[PDB]
Amino acid sequence: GMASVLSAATATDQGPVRENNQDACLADGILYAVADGFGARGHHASATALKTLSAGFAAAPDRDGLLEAVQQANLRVFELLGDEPTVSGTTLTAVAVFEPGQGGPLVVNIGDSPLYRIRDGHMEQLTDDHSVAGELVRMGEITRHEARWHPQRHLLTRALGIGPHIGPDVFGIDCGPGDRLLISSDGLFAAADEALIVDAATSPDPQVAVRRLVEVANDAGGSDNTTVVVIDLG
Ligand SMILES: [Cl-]
Ligand SMILES: [Mg+2]
Ligand SMILES: [Mg+2]
Ligand SMILES: [Mg+2]
Ligand SMILES: [Mg+2]
Ligand SMILES: [Mn+2]
Repeated sequence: GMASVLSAATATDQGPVRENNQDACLADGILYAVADGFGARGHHASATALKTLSAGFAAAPDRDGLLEAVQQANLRVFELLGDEPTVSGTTLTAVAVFEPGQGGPLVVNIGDSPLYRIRDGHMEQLTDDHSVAGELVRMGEITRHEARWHPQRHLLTRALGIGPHIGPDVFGIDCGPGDRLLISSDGLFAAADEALIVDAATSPDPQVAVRRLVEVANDAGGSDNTTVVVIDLG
């Protein structure tokens, strides 16, 4: 029989516009994550968040430990960056592909770096975006497609590292053998045709998929950093 995780891949692309790649990603064991930093020290925010997340999860690799690790990541980023004259911080979306005995696969997310499930050729977003546009989706006022073009898409309503308390979303992931999970920064959906994103995201080899995903985003203009983590489930 097959393992729960068959394989995983990551890619990140600065793009031709941004002067820094302030995204970060993690793929290690059953833990996968993307962090999209913002502000003058957004690179520091996303890298520190993932370093802290990784260490905390390793110390306690269960649901409560993951949640604790996210809390510790928040506090560490805020302790390091909170006295700056402008605000820097990061999104964080973390997936732990737990076995059923540990409650099954789990997502913890803050900000707007979505988790998607790819199943039978369809790609759908499982997480809510904590942005002005994303809150309008959560309120049932606009569609996710509409949110891509909303003029305040870029303004976050929740972020890691900006204050001492955070309330991430936490939920099980309804997935199973043959599904693919994708974690992405918001750069992926900045501009490109959705069909071509899906074409890339369904590439059978996950290492091809991640390269094609960031190429699609770059070819469309590369206005933002794009980072993707693909996980194939068995
Ligand atoms: Cl480029
Ligand atoms: Mg450049
Ligand atoms: Mg960013
Ligand atoms: Mg953004
Ligand atoms: Mg964006
Ligand atoms: Mn971004």
